[PDB]
Amino acid sequence: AKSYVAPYFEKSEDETALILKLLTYNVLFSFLDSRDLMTVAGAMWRVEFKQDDCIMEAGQTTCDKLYIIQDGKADIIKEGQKVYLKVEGTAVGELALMYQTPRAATVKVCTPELIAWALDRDTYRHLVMGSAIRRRETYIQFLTNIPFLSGLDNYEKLQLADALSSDEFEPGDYIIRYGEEGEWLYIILEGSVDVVGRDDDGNEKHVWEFGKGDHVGELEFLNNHANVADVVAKTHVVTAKLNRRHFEMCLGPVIDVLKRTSQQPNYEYYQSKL
Ligand SMILES: Nc1ncnc2c1ncn2[C@@H]1O[C@@H]2COP(=O)(O)O[C@H]2[C@H]1O
Ligand SMILES: O=c1[nH]cnc2c1ncn2[C@@H]1O[C@H](CO)[C@@H](O)[C@H]1O
Repeated sequence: AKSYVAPYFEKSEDETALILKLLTYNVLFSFLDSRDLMTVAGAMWRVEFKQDDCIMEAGQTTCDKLYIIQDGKADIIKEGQKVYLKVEGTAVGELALMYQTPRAATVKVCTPELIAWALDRDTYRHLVMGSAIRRRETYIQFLTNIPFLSGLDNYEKLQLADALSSDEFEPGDYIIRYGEEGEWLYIILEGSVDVVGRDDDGNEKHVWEFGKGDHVGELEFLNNHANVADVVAKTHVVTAKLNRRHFEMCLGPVIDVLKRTSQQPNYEYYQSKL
């Protein structure tokens, strides 16, 4: 991990800046610092495809690159059926580079053009991958039991795991602080928490108690406002958190469920804050 020298491929400073924006939202790069992000972007090169081009084909064994889509879209096709639609900013060909397997599916361009940014297997495995498989596999056992994640398919739960990181809190620790910017959605894996808002007069007000499998922090993501309450650990608590920049990338399919949840009777407090 230390002595690996990535290739550098010629590109303009505009292309590098465009790449960095992509790496910012795609979860494969969630935990890279500035320098490794700069080096990963140096190690990438632009490719182009036409409609119906197969960027890769199920069962192939030369698998020495993944791609990050800048523009256009691609179908993911297993056993002849389209199973998944890959859109701008997402990755294709990452599974074979992570698990050293043949391509799990055909990837076929379904827009007139597709522009994507390619990355070789060695630079990914060495600079990017890190503990992604250990991280995926530690979280997935929990994730399949989180109720609001039921609308994420299996591929999407493992993708969310690429962007999660965990924390331990002690009784009385502030996980979320009232009036500050919401930056993390927390999934509770062990313990209990209190939601503490304020009334009109500004007094502390107990709102709700949440536990294992619950989620907090997403209200400020949905409707772009300051934290409406504290969230305080009642017990020794353990959480996985998702950064705001990965919110839509990872939770797109259950966003409508989070909005439904925010109109339930236990968000009456939050309801009257507008
Ligand atoms: N269920 C799936 N959902 C979304 N994308 C998939 C799925 N299966 C395969 N793919 C994508 O298709 C790619 C085909 O090659 P890879 O297996 O290297 O990496 C794969 C993923 O990028
Ligand atoms: O009325 C509420 N009911 C239930 N949970 C709430 C309510 N208001 C806020 N939170 C929780 O506390 C976080 C900090 O603002 C919110 O993002 C939400 O998860």
